[PDB]
Amino acid sequence: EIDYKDIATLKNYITESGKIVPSRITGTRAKYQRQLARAIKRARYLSLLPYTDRH
Amino acid sequence: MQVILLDKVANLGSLGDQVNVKAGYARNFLVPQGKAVPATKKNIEFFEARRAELEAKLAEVLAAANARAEKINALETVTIASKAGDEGKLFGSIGTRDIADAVTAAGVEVAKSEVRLPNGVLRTTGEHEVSFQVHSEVFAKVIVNVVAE
Amino acid sequence: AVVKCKPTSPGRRHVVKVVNPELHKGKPFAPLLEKNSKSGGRNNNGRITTRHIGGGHKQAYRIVDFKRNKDGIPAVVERLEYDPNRSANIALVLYKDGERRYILAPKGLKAGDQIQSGVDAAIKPGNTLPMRNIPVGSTVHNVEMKPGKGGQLARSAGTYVQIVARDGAYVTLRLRSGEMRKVEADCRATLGEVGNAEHMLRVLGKAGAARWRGVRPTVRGTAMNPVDHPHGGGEGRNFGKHPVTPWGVQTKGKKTRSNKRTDKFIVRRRS
Amino acid sequence: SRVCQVTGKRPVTGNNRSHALNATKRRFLPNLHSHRFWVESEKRFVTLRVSAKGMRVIDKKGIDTVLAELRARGEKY
Amino acid sequence: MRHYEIVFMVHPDQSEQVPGMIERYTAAITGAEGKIHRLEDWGRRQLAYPINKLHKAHYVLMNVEAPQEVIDELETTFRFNDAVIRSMVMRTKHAVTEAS
RNA sequence: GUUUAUUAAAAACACAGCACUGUGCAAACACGAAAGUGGACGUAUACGGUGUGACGCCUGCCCGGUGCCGGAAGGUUAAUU
Ligand SMILES: [Mg+2]
Ligand SMILES: [Mg+2]
Ligand SMILES: [Mg+2]
Ligand SMILES: [Mg+2]
Ligand SMILES: [Mg+2]
Ligand SMILES: [Mg+2]
Ligand SMILES: [Mg+2]
Repeated sequence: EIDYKDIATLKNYITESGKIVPSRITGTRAKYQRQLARAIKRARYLSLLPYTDRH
Repeated sequence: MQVILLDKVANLGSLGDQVNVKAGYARNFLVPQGKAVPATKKNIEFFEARRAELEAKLAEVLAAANARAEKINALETVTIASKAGDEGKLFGSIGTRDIADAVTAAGVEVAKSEVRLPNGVLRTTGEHEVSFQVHSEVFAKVIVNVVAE
Repeated sequence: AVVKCKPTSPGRRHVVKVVNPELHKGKPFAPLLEKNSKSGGRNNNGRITTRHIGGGHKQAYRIVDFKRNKDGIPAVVERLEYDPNRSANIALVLYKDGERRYILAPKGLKAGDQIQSGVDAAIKPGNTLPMRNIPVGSTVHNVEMKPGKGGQLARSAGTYVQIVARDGAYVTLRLRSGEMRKVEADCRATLGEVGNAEHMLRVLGKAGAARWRGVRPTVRGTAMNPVDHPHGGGEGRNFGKHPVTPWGVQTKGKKTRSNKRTDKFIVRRRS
Repeated sequence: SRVCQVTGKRPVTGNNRSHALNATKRRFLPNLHSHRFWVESEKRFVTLRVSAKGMRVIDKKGIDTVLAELRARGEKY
Repeated sequence: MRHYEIVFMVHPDQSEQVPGMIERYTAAITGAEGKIHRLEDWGRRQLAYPINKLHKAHYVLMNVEAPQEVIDELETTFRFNDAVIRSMVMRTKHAVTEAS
């Protein structure tokens, strides 16, 4: 359902260092986190998001 | 060895000056060219005989070279075609030979060895600036338009 | 495929064959052959300038197109056939204009496959392009060293060359030996590796097999007399000497390259 | 035929003496080099096998003068 | 006959020529009886991290419905095309037309 | 299989296999004052040299000495000046 091109929402689920926030913090459901993890990893490949704050 | 210059030289001297140069420089470059000849009493007196003529002869050729230089600049743009692939990247190349022929085609006779391409050999489609060195002290410019269907 | 011979007799126990059913079973292309009389290691003075050469099966040379200057004309692989002059196989290709030539068979080429040579040819195995057009990192064989001279690198059965990098007018190549060398980008190269990669797995199995391909026995230096070889004699098995060639030059470590002309193209040696 | 075409220098024989004065026969070869000389009088290059000393003779005497001597001697160039 | 979503990155120096790429690619999909459902030219944008010493690239988003063979050679075009970098293709169970 | 033709046929030589090492092509190497020729109309799955000697299980410790390879700061050091 959730799409990786929507970077604005993904910014809320990544820390300042680019880490993917844990589910227990955000409180998202398990199914959506798996989609979320794929989306963030996929944006990183396209450089829509940074892998880490150091480059 | 000691030689006297028959033509202007950048870092060596002007016409008529007797200068000392390496044997290799004179034997391999100056003497084979018309720039200088060995400086001996036989040549010095003989050189003095046409001292005025050589200076006058050299003066007009620079003007003559300049005269043919401006008309080269008149053809500000020249159109050529080559094997151009996708992205405009030319599969082949357009060297001094192709450019030399193009300028003469419906233009002015141009030597194939005095064209200057500092950037490269124009391996990509587009517009490039090619400099021309027609005489030692004068330069010329022209734009080469390269495109293909 | 590689098949072992059953030990029905000594000399066949260890024989391992490399059988390729795809190779043409008939005679080669007649108008593209020529005489290949053997030499036996003798030079124009009649002296043996290279030992352990002589005899073997008669062979006829067949002209292989190492240059591939037929630009823009596609060709179809008619068949693959045996070539006694080299480890690799040669593919007979028919240009649709009506010309026939031999080329080194790439790794995957088969009868009926299309090939093309030229600057605008597609990036596909068997095609020949200048290395300035081939993508960096591509695996190529039959690599040229001077433009228009013909391929001279990676001609063996399973050899290939990798284009590690390109800059200026030169392309850096990693040769099969591990050496990295510079070559002009205008030189031509053939995409893909040479076929018959299973050539190294064959085992001759017997002395006669070596003789069939013109290799004569090699006599150990230590088995000679002092007058014949530096390793010389000595009653019993005595060596007591640093290994050397028959002419006294040390072996097992001593370098021999002395070409000051071509070091500018050698970015790094094999090791 | 390591013979200079201008000066006629040819290899000569001699000995090399060691610290113990052992004499072994040797040769002294001329410093020959194939060089192209432009004949101003003929608008062309002429190739000659000349020694380094012969090269200096060309400068002092001129290429035109020496070729006359080579022609007179019968040397082909 | 499967849907696909294709995002390919073009070199900034070839930004002006990007529209040339789209027409050629769409022709290949259409020429093989395929169709394009979405097509966006996002233009120049800032890269999150450098890519081959490059900080800004031209972005193109294209969603198509083409057979396997059409996409196969399309990938090969990206591979050997130096102008385009870091291209990916998707599989989707339905066509998409929203801007997103 | 080969060998001391004419006192030695063997455990000797060769051998397939194995390992080290050299060689990027005008290859190393070898015959040649040189040209040139072989290696090879071959191109590192190739070629030369060396040792070992099918195959099976294996091949341990030592780099001080000699050799080879790599290094270059320092010491010593030729012609030349
Ligand atoms: Mg041998
Ligand atoms: Mg052996
Ligand atoms: Mg003995
Ligand atoms: Mg003993
Ligand atoms: Mg017997
Ligand atoms: Mg006997
Ligand atoms: Mg033994």
